[PDB]
Amino acid sequence: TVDFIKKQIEEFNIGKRHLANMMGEDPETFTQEDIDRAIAYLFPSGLFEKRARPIMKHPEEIFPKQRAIQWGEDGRPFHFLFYTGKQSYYSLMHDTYGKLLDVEKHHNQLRAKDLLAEKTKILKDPIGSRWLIKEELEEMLVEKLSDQDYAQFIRLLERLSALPCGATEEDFVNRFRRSIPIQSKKQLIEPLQYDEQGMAFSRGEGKRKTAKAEVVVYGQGSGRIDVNGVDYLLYFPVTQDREQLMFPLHFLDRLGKHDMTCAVSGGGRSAQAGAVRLAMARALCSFVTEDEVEWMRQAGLLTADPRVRERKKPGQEGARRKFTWKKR
Amino acid sequence: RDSTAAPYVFQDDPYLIPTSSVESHSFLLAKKSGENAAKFIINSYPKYFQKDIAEPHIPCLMPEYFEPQIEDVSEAALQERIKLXXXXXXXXXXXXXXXXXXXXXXXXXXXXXXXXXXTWRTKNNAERIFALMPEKNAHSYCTMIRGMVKHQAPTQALNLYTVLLNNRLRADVYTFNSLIEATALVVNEKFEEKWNNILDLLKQMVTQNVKPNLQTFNTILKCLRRFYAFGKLPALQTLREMKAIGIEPSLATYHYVIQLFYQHESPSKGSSLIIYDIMNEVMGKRFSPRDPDDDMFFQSAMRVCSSLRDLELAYQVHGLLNTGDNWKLIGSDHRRNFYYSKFFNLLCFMEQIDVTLKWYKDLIPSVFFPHSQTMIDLLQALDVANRLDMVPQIWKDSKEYGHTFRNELKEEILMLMARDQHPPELQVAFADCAADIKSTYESQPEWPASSLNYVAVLFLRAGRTQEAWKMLGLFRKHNKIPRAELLNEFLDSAKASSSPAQAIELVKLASAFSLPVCEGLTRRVMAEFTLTQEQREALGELTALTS
Amino acid sequence: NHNTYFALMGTLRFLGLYRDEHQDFRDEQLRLKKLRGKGKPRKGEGKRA
Amino acid sequence: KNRAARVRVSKGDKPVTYEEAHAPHYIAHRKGWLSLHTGNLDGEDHAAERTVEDVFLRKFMLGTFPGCLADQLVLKRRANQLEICALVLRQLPPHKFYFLVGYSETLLSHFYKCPVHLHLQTVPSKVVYKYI
Amino acid sequence: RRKALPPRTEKMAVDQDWPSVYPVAAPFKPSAVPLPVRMGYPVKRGVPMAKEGNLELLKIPNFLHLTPVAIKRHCEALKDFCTEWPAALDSDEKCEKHFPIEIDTADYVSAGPSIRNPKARVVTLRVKLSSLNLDDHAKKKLIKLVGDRYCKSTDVLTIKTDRCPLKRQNYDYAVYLLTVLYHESWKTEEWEKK
Amino acid sequence: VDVPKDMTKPEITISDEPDTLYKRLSVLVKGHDKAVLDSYEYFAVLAAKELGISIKVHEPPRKIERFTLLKSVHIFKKHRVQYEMRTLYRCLELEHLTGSTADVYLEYIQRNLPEGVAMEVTKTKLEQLPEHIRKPIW
Amino acid sequence: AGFDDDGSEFHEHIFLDKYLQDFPKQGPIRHFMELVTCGLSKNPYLSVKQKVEHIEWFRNYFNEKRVILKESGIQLN
Amino acid sequence: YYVDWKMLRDVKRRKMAYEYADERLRINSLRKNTILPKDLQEVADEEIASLPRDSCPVRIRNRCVMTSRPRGVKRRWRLSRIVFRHLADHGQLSGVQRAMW
Amino acid sequence: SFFTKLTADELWKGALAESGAGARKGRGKRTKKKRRKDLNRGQIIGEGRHGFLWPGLNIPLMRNGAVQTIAQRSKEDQEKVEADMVQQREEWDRRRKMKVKRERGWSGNTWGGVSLGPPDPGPNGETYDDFDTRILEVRNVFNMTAKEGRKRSVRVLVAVGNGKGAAGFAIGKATERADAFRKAKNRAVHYLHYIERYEDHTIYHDISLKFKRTHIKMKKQPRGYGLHCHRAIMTICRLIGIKDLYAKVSGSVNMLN
RNA sequence: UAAUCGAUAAACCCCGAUAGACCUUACCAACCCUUGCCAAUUCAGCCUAUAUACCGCCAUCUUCAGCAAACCCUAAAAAGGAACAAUAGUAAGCACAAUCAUAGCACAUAAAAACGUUAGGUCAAGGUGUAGCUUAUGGGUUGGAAAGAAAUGGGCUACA
Ligand SMILES: [Mg+2]
Ligand SMILES: [Mg+2]
Ligand SMILES: [Mg+2]
Ligand SMILES: [Mg+2]
Ligand SMILES: [Mg+2]
Ligand SMILES: [Mg+2]
Ligand SMILES: [Mg+2]
Ligand SMILES: [Mg+2]
Ligand SMILES: [Mg+2]
Ligand SMILES: [Mg+2]
Ligand SMILES: [Mg+2]
Ligand SMILES: [Mg+2]
Ligand SMILES: [Mg+2]
Ligand SMILES: [Mg+2]
Ligand SMILES: [Mg+2]
Ligand SMILES: [Mg+2]
Ligand SMILES: [Mg+2]
Ligand SMILES: [Mg+2]
Ligand SMILES: [Mg+2]
Ligand SMILES: [Mg+2]
Ligand SMILES: [Mg+2]
Ligand SMILES: [Mg+2]
Ligand SMILES: [Mg+2]
Ligand SMILES: [Mg+2]
Repeated sequence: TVDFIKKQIEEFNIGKRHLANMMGEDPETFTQEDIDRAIAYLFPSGLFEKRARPIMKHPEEIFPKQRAIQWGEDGRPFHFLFYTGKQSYYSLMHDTYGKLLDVEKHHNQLRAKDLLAEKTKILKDPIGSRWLIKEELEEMLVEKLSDQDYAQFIRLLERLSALPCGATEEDFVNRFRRSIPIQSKKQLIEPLQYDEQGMAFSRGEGKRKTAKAEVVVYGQGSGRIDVNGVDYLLYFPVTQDREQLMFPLHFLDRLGKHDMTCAVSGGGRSAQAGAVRLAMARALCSFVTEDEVEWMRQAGLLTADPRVRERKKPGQEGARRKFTWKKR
Repeated sequence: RDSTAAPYVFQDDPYLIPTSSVESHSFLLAKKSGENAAKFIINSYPKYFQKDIAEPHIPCLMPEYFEPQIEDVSEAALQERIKLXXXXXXXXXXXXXXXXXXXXXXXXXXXXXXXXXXTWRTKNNAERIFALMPEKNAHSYCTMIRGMVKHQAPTQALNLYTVLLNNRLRADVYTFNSLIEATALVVNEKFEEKWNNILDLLKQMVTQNVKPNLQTFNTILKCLRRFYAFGKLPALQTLREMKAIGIEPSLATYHYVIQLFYQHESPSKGSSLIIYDIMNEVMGKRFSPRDPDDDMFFQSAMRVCSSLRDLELAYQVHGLLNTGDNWKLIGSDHRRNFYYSKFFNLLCFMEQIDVTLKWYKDLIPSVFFPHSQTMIDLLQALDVANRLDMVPQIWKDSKEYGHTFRNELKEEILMLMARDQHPPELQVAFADCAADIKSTYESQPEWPASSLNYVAVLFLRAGRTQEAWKMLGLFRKHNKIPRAELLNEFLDSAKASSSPAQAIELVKLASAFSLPVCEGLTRRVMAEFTLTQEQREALGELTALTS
Repeated sequence: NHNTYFALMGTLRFLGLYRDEHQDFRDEQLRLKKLRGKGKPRKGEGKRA
Repeated sequence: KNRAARVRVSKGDKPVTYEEAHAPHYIAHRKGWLSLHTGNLDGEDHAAERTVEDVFLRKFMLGTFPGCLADQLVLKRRANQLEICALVLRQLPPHKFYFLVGYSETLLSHFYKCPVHLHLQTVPSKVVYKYI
Repeated sequence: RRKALPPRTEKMAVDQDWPSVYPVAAPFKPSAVPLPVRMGYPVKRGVPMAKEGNLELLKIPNFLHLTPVAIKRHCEALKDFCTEWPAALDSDEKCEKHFPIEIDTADYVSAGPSIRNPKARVVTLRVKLSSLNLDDHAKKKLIKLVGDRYCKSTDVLTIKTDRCPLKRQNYDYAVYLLTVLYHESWKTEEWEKK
Repeated sequence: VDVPKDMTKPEITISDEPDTLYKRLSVLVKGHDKAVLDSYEYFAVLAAKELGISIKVHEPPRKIERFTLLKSVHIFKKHRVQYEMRTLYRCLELEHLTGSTADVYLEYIQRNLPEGVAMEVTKTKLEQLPEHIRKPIW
Repeated sequence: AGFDDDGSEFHEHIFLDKYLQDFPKQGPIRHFMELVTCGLSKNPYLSVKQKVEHIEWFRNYFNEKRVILKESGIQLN
Repeated sequence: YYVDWKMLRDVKRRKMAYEYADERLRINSLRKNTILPKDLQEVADEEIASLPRDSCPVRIRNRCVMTSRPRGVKRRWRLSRIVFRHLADHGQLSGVQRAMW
Repeated sequence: SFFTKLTADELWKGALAESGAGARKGRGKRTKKKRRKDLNRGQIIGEGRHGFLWPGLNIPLMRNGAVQTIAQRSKEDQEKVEADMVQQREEWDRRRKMKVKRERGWSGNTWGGVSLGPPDPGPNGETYDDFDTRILEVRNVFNMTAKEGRKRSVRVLVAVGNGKGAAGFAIGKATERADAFRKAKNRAVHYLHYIERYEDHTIYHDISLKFKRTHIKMKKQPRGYGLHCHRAIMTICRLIGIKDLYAKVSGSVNMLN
């Protein structure tokens, strides 16, 4: 299928030129972020699966990596490990073992000469380097891979890295390394806002069990809550609901140092109490140092409550309660 | 209009896209036949479509009824039946069986129905409209004059005109639209009296206080075309008089003048200037097809330019077509095909090859397919300017366009290769085209011998003698032998390739059929034998020739 | 009106425009059953005759 | 076991189309609807009429083009004019194809009191998506 | 005899205008579309099916006749039909004082042979009572005459007429209702003094 | 190169009647899928910006109608099949419109309306005052 | 579009009291017929001519059943 | 023909109800009121009883269009629960899809 | 009534009951006669009962240079056409009802000794045209499965030979009889023996061999004693190229052994 | 009682029915019509039998993972095909998984769950092969289809 992909490349180039001409943009500056945008407009297919939508990419992404020819016209295989089944993986293993042996002999000679110039280049914790996954290795090597052979390759790579690294060995071992994303879970702290000559003004939002609450906090007033135009004592007759309001302020010892006005809609009494508690906790982050906001998030004030009522299932009573199952 | 797009009426699928003009006509005819068949079922079974769902109640899609509503009442049974031939004839008999009195308006429709559709039955109907009831002459002549004209009986129109003028009733403008034709169509050694009768009728037209419309001035020019080719003075005088009253002449009015000018332009070319300077004034305005006889206007106004070999005027006559209505001026496809072919006949050899090719792609595959005549002119356009890169492009389109005419255009399509030089960069174009024409005729179709001489020189400069030699064997076995010029030319290629084994087989078969240049071939082979050191075989073929 | 649809489709099938596979199968099965020997009895003789 | 709109898997040699290879629970996920109209919206009406017209069109076209139809028709309803898109095997000559399309364009129009458009795409054979 | 004709893709020019080949809504014929587009769920070892014979591409509505270039070309010709909005009513504050009457009219479009929609007859009238010549007694009488149709927070009287079959008849009836409500609010009868 | 000449032949007349004035024109297009609505909204805003209408676009909340039917044919009520119908809404707001401008906009809007969507049009007709309320005394 | 309701206006639909002249003004017939006129006025599915048929049918029925209205004890015309 | 003799009877019942709709409405207008004296109400009841049986709109049954199933039908599509599923699973009905939430 | 109809594919699938639940485990085989007839075989799309000749379907579109109008055949022409259509039905039924007799290698109702044709060519392109093969034994083998229970699989012994001294044998087991035949044919050529034939008609010397439990005594014979051996040994020797031989098999008569 | 039917172990028992005063209703008693819905048909029509002939739709194993075309091997082969410091296994495909939906992730739910077992349910959603009705097992009108001696399944109300 070597010629088929080549023909598809020319057809894709011609189609890209035509798409640029019909869309009105410069074909020279036409890129994939414009190709997909124009496709989504010309063929607006509304489907839940993204892969089912129309797509026009370069053939190298659409078609998978096709295996190259292995033997010439005379039938003689090119690579010397063709009859091993996996001529790419086994060649890689052979090269890795040869480099390991070269490193070992060079280190033995250096120790005989009583010289130590190498360093430990295996600790990549600050960089955030990891080993290749099976899919990543199968992307590099066109042939299919297994689990045991992948484990052997990883365990040989770590053996090679555990030895005094050479000059050309480090770059070879680095191409099998992948960077990981930031695992920091620190939330964004809203800056203090000053609106209408008002100092220490902040806003927060919360949601819990179909209840939306928006709370504005002023850091210069006394401690009181105004909910929906009425005081919290009147709006929450139940003491537990008022304890929900007290939970964030008591954790920060800011009972009588902030004035809060809340607007909460939806849900019941407890759902509204939870929503306003979450909104107040998220809004108080601006008035507190970075040390206690983490304490609040560890105490469970800055995290949402995904506990939502499950939909009732057909043939059941309450999405869990089954009907009376008669054995006979 | 798009360039590489088929007309909207045909399906856009390539398997349904027509290839030739006959296929294009046949597909439309088949589709119209299916439409008519469906309408036949709709009319024959009205009850299956009586239910209406569309709120606006569109009447165009409702079935039509062919049955008259009232049958017992003679008066009411004729109006329904006249509007819908043979059955209308029995209506008069059924009404007259009861001796029902017919007014002057009921019989007019019956007479018009017979006049529109339909020799002795006409007289039998004409006696029944006159002897039965004193009908008004206005309802008489409109049927009689218009019916007897198609029956080759114009003598009755003049007799009826005498009664019409005696009855103190003025003749409408439509009466003289046929009286002049009836008077003119009969010619017995005289023309001046026939033309003077038309002049007398025209003079009486104004006295009758009826303004003659454009139809009278259009029909006098219709009559002045068949008889005399020198009668252009009265035609031009009438054309001038048309502008005096204030009504613009129609397209057919100029078409009739152009037809006679085309007739008279063959002996003298001085009349072509009058043809050229009359269309300039009419191209400056936007026209509308208000006359059904305007189809031949462009057919005659562009054939003159095609015959006189004018392109600056062809551009203007095409602009005239494209100005007002690009399609509402040609009725039938035959006229369009005959128009575009000779229109493109002038765009090839006059202007440059670039503009010729530019106009080629927007007219040939888009509008209509050329005939066998345009193919010759397209070939003539290439060899004059030495255009060889576009030869395969024209050839591949010609396979689908002139496949029927291939057997007559193939001897001419390949002759251009013998006049130009073959560059070393043009080997594949000469190879694939020569292979595709040889792969079809030998698999089933006379094969001209001239193409072998062309294919011999196509591979001469390409250095491919292996493929060139094998084709000669296919022709020499077909019981036909070409001239020795090809053999002598290919002997040079064989000498260049150092293949003495080819000429020995060539001559032993060539000299056996008594070729006129066998002496030259036998002299030429001795020249190659000495340089190829084939003196042992030089006398070997001499012995065979002697034996 | 199912009668309109049925009559129109049957008339088109008889005229040669629509091809009804279900009705063709019914006709084939009826032909085979009649050839076997168990057809449609005539009205007025099924019980008495 | 679910059996609605589901073609059972054979030994591994039967040809199936893209629409047939997807179960009905993949509708609006991997494959779309064969017909589009405004009758199945929230505040609209006249849905039963559209459904019965669509099913009559299916049954009529199946007999109109017997043996040459590749897959299910596409019925688009857009502003009082109804478009019918079909995929047909190139078994019949274009002379007969044009006759059939001209017959249908008028018969359906006069039967449903609305303008119709008929579009056919010729295919050499049925397109195979899964194992054949 | 079987014939296979290549599509327009080999003949499409790179700079040829697009709206000429797709002037109106089209069923997306693959032969006239030079863009190679693959639509459909790909196979594990395969690729999404091409445009030829792909029912997925035919199912969806195509916007090839509504490219931005075609939209600009169409609107250039449509600029001649529209009129220029007067600048004297840039802000709604002047619009309220110049045209206090508001007529809400509903229009619906649906695919099908039928056009009648029962919700088309609905015409709503909105009049701000702050822009009328009502006196104190007239306003107090009109408020009670209309009842809940007039709000106090916004002070806008609303008329909801649906009795007439035709939309024009409903509009005329709403105008008549406004006229009589304004006129009868000034008439003081004998039962008002009690 | 074969471009026809004089292809623009419109018939536009200016009647002496005052043109109708519209305050707000709301177009609520309802459909099943979101890609079609997004493409239609892009087309509508691109058409409106050229005419200079200052169109406002916002997405009203969707509505999902679900129902339940028997899974089997004769007798199985414990197992059910649930069907769903989604309806997505797109709202286009036009302000400061005239009678002819609204007509010409709706011409280019409705003629190219997709088959799978419907449209509700609400017009805020502008009037000053009726003749019997200008300055009457009974 | 295509429907004009015979060119009628709102006063041919809302106002139907002009058709109640051939009825007793003070009797229960007026009380009964005012409701049907109010219903017809608010009915948009019927035409002005169609409502004329209903009111004329009521006129005919009441004027045909004469013995019952006299026997009911209330004078009616 | 029709789907079933029951459907053929039901369509006749609907036609008769359409024919007698106005007369039944006019008669019921004389029965559903208290203004009129009770003497004529009994005569109106006798007149409405004298009407043909298949004229009342209470005899109509909303059966399926395709299969004439007396029960398990949806009013919006006028189809039975089984024909509706058969048409929806093939994707022949727009906007209809399996509910997954 | 029109909406109540279905398609011919579903009609035949329901009528034949090919996927019935009673024919799975083995309760069927009582009426083993499955025949599906295509009703669209000889039906012209233009022909009909009323005999209309449409210009686009029945008759050519253009005749004598003009257009043809809607025409209808006469009653006699319609009778002739329907008579030809009926004749086609019985003509096809004649071909359908005719069954060619099967090969009788050893008996009329066995597969032992029947010809199976030359084996399929190899991947590299070698074609075995001179090779002829014969079936020695066909046996229905059953296996007990957890879900289905009995699992019937046909095992076939197939021997190939060219008549020049090269021959072999193989066993092919498959669910279907044709698949087993194909597997055995394609696998027999891989195991080929060469048999030394004295004067290409007999063996060099008498051989008395004792296999697992089968004793074979073969004696050299002159030109006049042609293949007086077991009914399968004769076929094997005919495939090999041996024309004269006497063989006696004692003990077990297992075909494979 | 003159007065339907089917389901009737897990997988039936507020099940067909998201639904019975006439109609629904296929049940019965009294009465009428027999080319009797359709353009026509020595034809229509049958809720007549066969779910042990079916398709269409499902139940159970079943949130179990196996099924399976093409090959190859076994000192024969009914059948089996594995040792990762690897001892004959490659394997397209269907399953599983992933993805999708509950408009952001994760979880959960939903959805999906192959090949087959139960001759499991459904001729009464609809058509149907075979065998049976045609002045009747077909088509219409009216009136009735109770009632509880008793047992039991599932729910609501409570026994505070
Ligand atoms: Mg519960
Ligand atoms: Mg039935
Ligand atoms: Mg035998
Ligand atoms: Mg024995
Ligand atoms: Mg029961
Ligand atoms: Mg039972
Ligand atoms: Mg059970
Ligand atoms: Mg009854
Ligand atoms: Mg009952
Ligand atoms: Mg019965
Ligand atoms: Mg069963
Ligand atoms: Mg597994
Ligand atoms: Mg095995
Ligand atoms: Mg596998
Ligand atoms: Mg998600
Ligand atoms: Mg998960
Ligand atoms: Mg589930
Ligand atoms: Mg899964
Ligand atoms: Mg059973
Ligand atoms: Mg049962
Ligand atoms: Mg049945
Ligand atoms: Mg039964
Ligand atoms: Mg109980
Ligand atoms: Mg239950």
